[PDB]
Amino acid sequence: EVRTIKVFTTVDNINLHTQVVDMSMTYGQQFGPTYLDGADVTKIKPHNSHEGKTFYVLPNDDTLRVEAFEYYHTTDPSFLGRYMSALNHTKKWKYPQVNGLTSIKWADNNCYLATALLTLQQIELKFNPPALQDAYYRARAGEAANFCALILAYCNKTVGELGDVRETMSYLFQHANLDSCKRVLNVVCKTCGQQQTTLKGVEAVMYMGTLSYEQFKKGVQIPCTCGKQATKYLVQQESPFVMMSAPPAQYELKHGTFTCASEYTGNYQCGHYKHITSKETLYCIDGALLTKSSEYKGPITDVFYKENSYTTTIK
Ligand SMILES: O=Cc1ccc(O)cc1
Ligand SMILES: [Cl-]
Ligand SMILES: [Cl-]
Ligand SMILES: [Cl-]
Ligand SMILES: [Cl-]
Ligand SMILES: [Cl-]
Ligand SMILES: [Cl-]
Ligand SMILES: [Cl-]
Ligand SMILES: [Cl-]
Ligand SMILES: [K+]
Ligand SMILES: [K+]
Ligand SMILES: [Zn+2]
Repeated sequence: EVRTIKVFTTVDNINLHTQVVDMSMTYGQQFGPTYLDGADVTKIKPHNSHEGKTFYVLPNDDTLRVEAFEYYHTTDPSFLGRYMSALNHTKKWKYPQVNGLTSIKWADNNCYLATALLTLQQIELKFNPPALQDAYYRARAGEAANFCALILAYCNKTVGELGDVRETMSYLFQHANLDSCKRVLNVVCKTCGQQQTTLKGVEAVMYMGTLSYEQFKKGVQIPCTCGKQATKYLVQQESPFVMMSAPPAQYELKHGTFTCASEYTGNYQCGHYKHITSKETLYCIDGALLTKSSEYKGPITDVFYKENSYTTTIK
């Protein structure tokens, strides 16, 4: 007897594709790699309980290729497997509301993700892939498992791998509309003179070398190709926020002078991130953990600042 059930395949979990599957063959024999809300059913034969459910598959016809690219903005053939493999884990994570923000209870070295997710909720940023727009909306309401799985997939990180917040923010910014952001810098060398540079997009909102936005406006010392020390300072800035990053160092965070910041304790390959947010006082969010203080000092590695338009007075 040949038995069949009706199921739906998908790449974006919105547009469904009707399939009648033979229950005597695995999903893999019929669709290739097949996933049920994260679980790999490629080697499973259809159950009766599967009738009417949706399965993710690879984009193995033109319709699915277009649906997949329009939704995810990637054509990495390995994305689906990485996304599903992460989602199996992030579905089991907990997403507490901490001081009104969606956080992540610690698991699987996910501190860098919690700090990034907390940061996102405090800066103005619109994602370009509908997949991130949709999942981020749900993350803000507290159901962040799909968003975290997507971030892991876009960043090419596996669950358990310790990521870097700055790197993660860079990936997130690459998938956001920052076309309006503009930065103008001046570099002054006593030997070589002045050199002005204009940066746009992601490069206009990220800096590596100093944590202080004020010091960046005043001027920072950097090597010149002639061997001497040159001074670089901020000429103009058009963006809704800036990110200042630096190798972890003892740094003093003052209430009201910044938006939020990343603290990193440990060494290059192994450590722990914490998040500091400046509200009515200074709150330190460490996954599900929350403490408060009037002053904060610790190994800070990223600081976020609000911005709209800045123009130097340095002549
Ligand atoms: O390219 C991303 C992608 C995501 C889910 C799929 O089912 C297939 C492709
Ligand atoms: Cl089976
Ligand atoms: Cl709350
Ligand atoms: Cl968005
Ligand atoms: Cl969730
Ligand atoms: Cl990383
Ligand atoms: Cl994008
Ligand atoms: Cl950009
Ligand atoms: Cl600020
Ligand atoms: K962009
Ligand atoms: K662009
Ligand atoms: Zn020089």
